[PDB]
This record gives sequence, C-alpha cells and structure tokens, in this order.
Amino acid sequence: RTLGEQWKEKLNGLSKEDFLKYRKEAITEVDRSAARKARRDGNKTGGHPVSRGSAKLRWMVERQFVKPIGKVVDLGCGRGGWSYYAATLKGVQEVRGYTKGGPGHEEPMLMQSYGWNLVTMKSGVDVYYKPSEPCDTLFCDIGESSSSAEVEEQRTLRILEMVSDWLQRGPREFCIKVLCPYMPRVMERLEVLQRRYGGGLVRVPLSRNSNHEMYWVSGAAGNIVHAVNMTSQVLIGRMEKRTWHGPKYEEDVNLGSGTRA
Ligand SMILES: Nc1ncnc2c1ncn2[C@@H]1O[C@H](CSCC[C@H](N)C(=O)O)[C@@H](O)[C@H]1O
Repeated sequence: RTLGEQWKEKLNGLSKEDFLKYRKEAITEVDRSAARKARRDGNKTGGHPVSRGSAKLRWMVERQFVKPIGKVVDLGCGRGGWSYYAATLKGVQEVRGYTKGGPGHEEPMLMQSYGWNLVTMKSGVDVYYKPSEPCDTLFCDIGESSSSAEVEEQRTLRILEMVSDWLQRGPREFCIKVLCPYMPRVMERLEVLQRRYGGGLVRVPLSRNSNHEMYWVSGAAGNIVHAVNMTSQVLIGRMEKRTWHGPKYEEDVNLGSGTRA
C-alpha cells in the first residue's frame, strides 16, 4: 500500500544469498577491527567505539541534526555507543544511560574513552516502566526488527508512546529511532509528535538496506510522509540491481582518552 510496505514484501521474498548481497550494497560501513581486538585485550583506553551506533550518531551531530548538551539521557544504551560519543562533546556535562540487559540484551561496557567519568550507565532497566526525569538531551535507540511489519508497527508505536513522557519534560535536543516509519499508524503519530515537539525524520547512510530505520531528530524538518517515501525509493532501487559493487568502507573516528572536569 505504501512504498515501504512494498519494500518489506520484496525484502521478505529474497533468497538467503540475495539478502546478504543486498543488505550492504552502497551503505556506509566503518572499521570495527580496533574495537574487536581491544574488546578482548582489556584495552579500555584505545578510544575505539564499542559499537556501530557510535558512528551513526556522529553522522547526525556533525550535520547538526542534533546538538547534545547539558544532561543527556540515553534510553536503550546497550553497550553505550551513543553515551560514550556524547561524553566527548563540549556541550555535554552528564550522560545517564539505561538499557534492559539480561540474556540476549547487550550489557554496558566500561571504557576509558574521553569523558568517561561523565557516563553512568545502569542496566536492568526496562524503559517502558521507568519514570521520566529532567534532561536536556534525549536519546532513544530502541527497535527490534522483525519479519512482520505489523510487529514492527506495534513496537514503534510503543516506543513513540514512551518517549513523549520524556519529551514533555522539556528537552530540546533529541534523537529517537523510528524502526518502522513507513506504516500509516506510525506516520500519523509522527505528524502529531512533530506538531507538538518539532524535528523531522532523517535516514543515516550507515543503516543497512535490510531495515527501514529512520531517526526523529530535533534539527531536521519538513514533510514526514515524503521523507519516508524517498528513503523507500532508494531502498527499492537498491534491490533492482545487476552491478553489486558492495559497501563504501570508511574509518571510524577515535573517541580519545582521559577525564573531563
Ligand atoms: N524496553 C527496553 N528497555 C530498555 N532497553 C531496551 C528495551 N528494549 C530493548 N532495549 C535495549 O536497547 C538497546 C538498543 S542498542 C542501541 C545502540 C547504542 N545506541 C550504541 O551506540 O551502542 C538494546 O541493547 C536493548 O537491550
């Protein structure tokens, strides 16, 4: 019905080998080697990001889709990729990250990247039941993908319901992941939330073509329905492909080391 639902149907109908070739074609991918060697060798000093999510956030902060500052609350922090990146920025003074944890959910990693003394991560916290607290910058990177777009719709709306109780607290910088932004219920909800709190949808090139995630960021603007559709166009055009040239590889940036005031 929507262009994103046609992509989802086409995606579900792919073969296992076509799936692999399509999921990384033309996407931007960072180096994870220094992160994976230090992640055994005890090197919490290397400055190598703990996850790919770190490079996804730098992509938006550098293009000023979001400008972290003050107290940052990181819902669904996982290993802490967004938390340790935000701790390097000058405007940021405190980073509080929450994540579910338990079996099958990522546990926060303790690292000594630049500004690590400002990061406090607490695992074992289901965000759907945690009360909101005052903050200046709101992150939320939650959304478990599924072959059913109907499942993703219910998971996306539940997230968008939860984050609004945090946005009513006044933060004006925010970066919230929309797992399934092409379903009609999600589009209507986003227009309502965009009216009340602002922002807009953006697609990060480091995302994989195997999912339609887009981020509701405070520094974006414009028609939400169209921004989703033009992303749905690129993804479908990447499925119809003969010359599979693969991904554009890039280097991550070093987070640094040491304490901040
Ligand atoms: N109800 C819930 N409450 C809290 N955390 C949740 C959750 N549902 C999923 N999660 C957690 O959200 C995390 C998304 S991982 C996001 C990557 C992170 N920004 C980084 O840069 O490293 C997952 O680890 C998941 O365990």
